[PDB]
Amino acid sequence: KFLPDLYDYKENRFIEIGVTRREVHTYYLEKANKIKSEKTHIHIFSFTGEEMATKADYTLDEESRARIKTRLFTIRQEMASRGLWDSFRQSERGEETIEERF
Amino acid sequence: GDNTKWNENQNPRMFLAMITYITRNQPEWFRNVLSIAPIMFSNKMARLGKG
Repeated sequence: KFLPDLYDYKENRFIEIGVTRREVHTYYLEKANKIKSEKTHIHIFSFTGEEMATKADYTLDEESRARIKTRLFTIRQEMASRGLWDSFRQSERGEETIEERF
Repeated sequence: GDNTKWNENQNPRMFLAMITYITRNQPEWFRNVLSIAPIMFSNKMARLGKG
């Protein structure tokens, strides 16, 4: 009913990607509602270096799990070394809706 | 009845008076977007056809 992000042909499970700067057990139950009775794999990525999958089974291999979480950390550090890092980021991920400044 | 010169004796300035009122306590974007059309009829500029 709600759109996934990618799709694997082998496992035939849909792919939903969650990227966080907040703690991951926020998004494990935030993104899980209104999805179930379906085979959509939940797998949360993070800026920090943590990660959470469905039933603690990682489909992605070790070299690419370590590569993405480093790049998200490189996304995290360059956001932190710029001078604009997390505080303004917290507002829009909950506030996405119809604004229509006309 | 019949109304004589019905089209010349309107004014889109009181059309704007109506659709400012029949959109009472409506959102800001919605009252705005209905309001452009009585504005750009109240500044409209008819061409004069062929000649």
